[PDB]
Amino acid sequence: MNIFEMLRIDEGLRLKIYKSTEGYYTIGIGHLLTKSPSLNAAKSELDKAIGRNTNGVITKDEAEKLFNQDVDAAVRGILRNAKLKPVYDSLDAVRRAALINMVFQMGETGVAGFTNSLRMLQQKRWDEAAVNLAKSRWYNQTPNRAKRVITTFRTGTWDAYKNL
Ligand SMILES: [Cl-]
Ligand SMILES: [Cl-]
Repeated sequence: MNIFEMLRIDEGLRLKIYKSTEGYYTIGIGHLLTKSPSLNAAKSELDKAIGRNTNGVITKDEAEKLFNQDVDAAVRGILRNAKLKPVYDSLDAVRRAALINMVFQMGETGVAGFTNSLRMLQQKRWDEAAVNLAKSRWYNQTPNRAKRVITTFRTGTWDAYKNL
């Protein structure tokens, strides 16, 4: 298992614009287009991202290209973040994949706000961190996905994703 397969399981794959769990226009493998309520605004963002007149439909290769760019940006956002970087550098490979997932879902800024959980992760207090992470809107809004990521941080294995 790897970050790619992991997030592809968490986000799924859709070739037409759709509304995410937060009601924002998205496409492909969780690629957010815009927070605006306007479909046109989303189709515009989409064409600009793809470099062609899409008409709200992309191919599989194009989704995958957006995905590669997004994973990359997530890693780089972590590395450039003074609050995230140290955490990331202290973890093992599996847990690093769990931090990337959160950053991809919620943005570098949202993740840097889990101050207490970040400290526990850094301290390698797995069970405590797992409990702290669960006390969040994140966990209450998307509990199944949050559980998979939390389990990952807790056990350092891919068990929550084996089966999927
Ligand atoms: Cl883009
Ligand atoms: Cl969920």
